[PDB]
This record gives sequence, C-alpha cells and structure tokens, in this order.
Amino acid sequence: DNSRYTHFLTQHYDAKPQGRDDRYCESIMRRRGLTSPCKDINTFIHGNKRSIKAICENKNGNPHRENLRISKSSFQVTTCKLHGGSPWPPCQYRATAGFRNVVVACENGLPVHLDQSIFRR
Ligand SMILES: [Pt+2]
Ligand SMILES: [Pt+2]
Ligand SMILES: [Pt+2]
Repeated sequence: DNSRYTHFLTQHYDAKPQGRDDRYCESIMRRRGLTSPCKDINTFIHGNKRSIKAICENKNGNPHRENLRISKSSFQVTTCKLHGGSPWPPCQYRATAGFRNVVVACENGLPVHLDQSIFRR
C-alpha cells in the first residue's frame, strides 16, 4: 500500500511547472483536487522525483524533531496561500517561489507527508 506516497505526489510534487505565478497556484490547486474545500496553504516541490525519495535515506536526509526528516539538498518549491476568504471555490491563491530544504515524514522508504510549517513564514 504505497497510496500515501501517491497522495504525497498529488498534493506536493510538480516535476517541471513553468511559470510559478498566482495563475499557476489557482490552476494546479484545482487540477490536484485541493479546492473542496480551499486548502489554506500548500507547497509543491519541483525537480527530480529520485531526489525527494532519497530524503528517506541517509543519502539526502537527517532526522528532524520527533518523527520527521529534513533534506540535505535544496529544492525549487512554490507555496500557494489562499487570499481571504472562503473555504469553497472559487479559490484565489498567491504564489511564493522558493529554494530550500524540505521537511517530510517517511513510511516504507517513501515520503508520505510534507511539514507545511517551514513555508508559513
Ligand atoms: Pt488529499
Ligand atoms: Pt491577499
Ligand atoms: Pt485582499
């Protein structure tokens, strides 16, 4: 059952996004099913999937707080933050592009949770 890994990728992985502007956030949040209700904040990791998986090994991760792992490498990310407002569509988002390491939870060698708290700021 790698369904939590597949859901992680749906909520938090976009290999090569192109523009990482407000329109990108509004479109991908709809595409990935995150607008019923409107998720308040959601981050997408970009780049190679093998790098994200490697976070669950000593190859690209350290243990972090109680039960998480933090990556040794930096990743291109885009944080989508709801503007307002309403919990139901239409959902308007502000994009913030960044480049830093990420905090995940691992199960059976695979990422299954992204810790959003480092992208609140
Ligand atoms: Pt979900
Ligand atoms: Pt706003
Ligand atoms: Pt406003």
